[PDB]
Amino acid sequence: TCPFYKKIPGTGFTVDAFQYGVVEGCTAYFLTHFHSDHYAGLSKHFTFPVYCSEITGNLLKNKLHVQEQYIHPLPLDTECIVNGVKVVLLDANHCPGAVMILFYLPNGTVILHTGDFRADPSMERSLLADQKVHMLYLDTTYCSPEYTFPSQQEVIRFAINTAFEAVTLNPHALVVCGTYSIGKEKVFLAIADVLGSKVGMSQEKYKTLQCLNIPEINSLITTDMCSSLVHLLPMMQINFKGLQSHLKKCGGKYNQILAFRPTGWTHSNKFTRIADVIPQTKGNISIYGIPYSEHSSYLEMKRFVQWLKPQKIIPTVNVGTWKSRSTMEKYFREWKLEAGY
Ligand code: NI
Repeated sequence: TCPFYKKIPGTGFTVDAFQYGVVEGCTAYFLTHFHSDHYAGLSKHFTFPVYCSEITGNLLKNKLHVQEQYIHPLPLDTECIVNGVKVVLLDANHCPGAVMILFYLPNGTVILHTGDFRADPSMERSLLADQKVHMLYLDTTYCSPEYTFPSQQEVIRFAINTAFEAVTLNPHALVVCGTYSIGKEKVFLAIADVLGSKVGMSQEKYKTLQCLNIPEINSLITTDMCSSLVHLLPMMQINFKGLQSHLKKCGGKYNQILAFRPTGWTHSNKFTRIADVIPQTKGNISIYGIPYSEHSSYLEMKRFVQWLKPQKIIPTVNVGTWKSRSTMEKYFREWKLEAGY
């Protein structure tokens, strides 16, 4: 049974609600992004209307085989009428194709559902500038002040400088980057660009990247592993055993691996600055955990909410424990008292 924080009142609509069977009263199912916790339940046998971005619709058709007649892509930043209700899709600054959804209810209420997002001051100059929001359905993944991490730009600067140094010292080093979902593609694209290489990967991952509308992608990636000195591997293989096993397969081309594991937040962010980050090393293998986040930091979240001044907030993450719920409610009241809304 579908929980309340996935239903949009006063509509026939649900958000990221595909794992509950046929939801009573649902005339259109929205999908904010192509991450498995959110699409859980979709397949080629789904027969209700799915509303989403163009890039999410390419993934639904090619990766999950949803039939074309049930896929309804909408452009971004454009007022659209769905089943008699005005909606707008906005870029979420999460993974490729990820959106927030603005719903303009028949009774005059305006609802924003953030999906998963990384808040940014640029969102203060989207179509959000123009009107009031009554209810905010908020991605609260990192809603606590202990959750600090650098800008994506600082993280990428570290990765490129680290990879370029290593390979210039040793032209026989291979660089490996872990992946398990879409998102964070700048990690492996920026490293391959500084090294003058395409990124090599499995047929299954190449297919996924081909659905993402990235400019000049055919110039940036390949399935010919022999031609590339940046390889992608499943995140589960990014360990000393997996990396040893990969280096064996490379036919004596390489004598060293430098690997990256993009994570979200980890508790080493409480102590160590990005610039001071060091790897774990065994022999000719070194692994860097880098804190590349596609969710808001606490401070980014706080800024966005204090600017938007919503009348009510409904969290969509960390909702399963009383302690998490109580913590989040306390921060929402602080933010409201501090800003005066
Ligand atoms: Ni996500």
